[PDB]
Amino acid sequence: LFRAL
Amino acid sequence: AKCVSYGVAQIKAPALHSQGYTGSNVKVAILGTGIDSSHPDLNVAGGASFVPSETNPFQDNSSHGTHIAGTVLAVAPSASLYAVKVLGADGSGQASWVINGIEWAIANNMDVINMSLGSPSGSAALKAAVDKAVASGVVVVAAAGNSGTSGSSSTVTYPAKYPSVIAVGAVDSSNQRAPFSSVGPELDVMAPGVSICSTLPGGKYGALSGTSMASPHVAGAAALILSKHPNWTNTQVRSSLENTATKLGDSFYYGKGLINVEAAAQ
Ligand code: NA
Ligand code: NA
Repeated sequence: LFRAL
Repeated sequence: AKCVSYGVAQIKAPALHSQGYTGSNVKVAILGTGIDSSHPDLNVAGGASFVPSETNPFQDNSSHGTHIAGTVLAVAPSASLYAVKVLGADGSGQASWVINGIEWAIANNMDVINMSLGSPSGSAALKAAVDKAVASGVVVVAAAGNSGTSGSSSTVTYPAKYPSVIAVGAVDSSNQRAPFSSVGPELDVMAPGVSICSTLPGGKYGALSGTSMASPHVAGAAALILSKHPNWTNTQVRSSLENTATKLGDSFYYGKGLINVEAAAQ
């Protein structure tokens, strides 16, 4: 998944 | 911006503001959790959601998109914000959603894309999307990652890890690398990313930390640059930012160093 950094 | 943050001054944005440049007529796409368009200090010009469980891009049930949007405006008060929802409230999203948001941004003639998001893996399709955006003239900026260090290994996340994307790491108010900020030869520049005060959903304000916070400083800086030099290509904007950065140390940790928008926009 992509995730907010 | 109604919440005072040191980061705006650290990157030398007030110098552009004093020259009369505030990022007017620059379309910035904020790819993330949405933007709370009801916030009194944020105007959102358009947008789209690609998160099937969260269909409204003009709300933000995470807080991060709203915060990021605010930082872009703190740096470039006249920029036009677009809310492109590719992550849900828990900060997570599917690869394909991100790609959809990038495609949307290209099709809608965005000038700048900000991606405060990352994964340890990307995809050939994601690479193609960002490379297409760059070929189309878009300035493409991403947070470098919050994966700290891993010895000699790069810890830069995708999409920041792709060469066509500007990879932005985080420093604190003293220009020290934040302990969480990802590292590697793919880092390009640094910007403020520790305890940055900005807008939160529901008309609120507060400090957050992350490479997510550093990326919008650079996206906003790109808007300032484009306001002073609307004919510069994305290549020229990127070169301006990297070539005039304030060197901070070893490029594995700091890239070219801290952005200096005053110098970049000369
Ligand atoms: Na508003
Ligand atoms: Na990159």
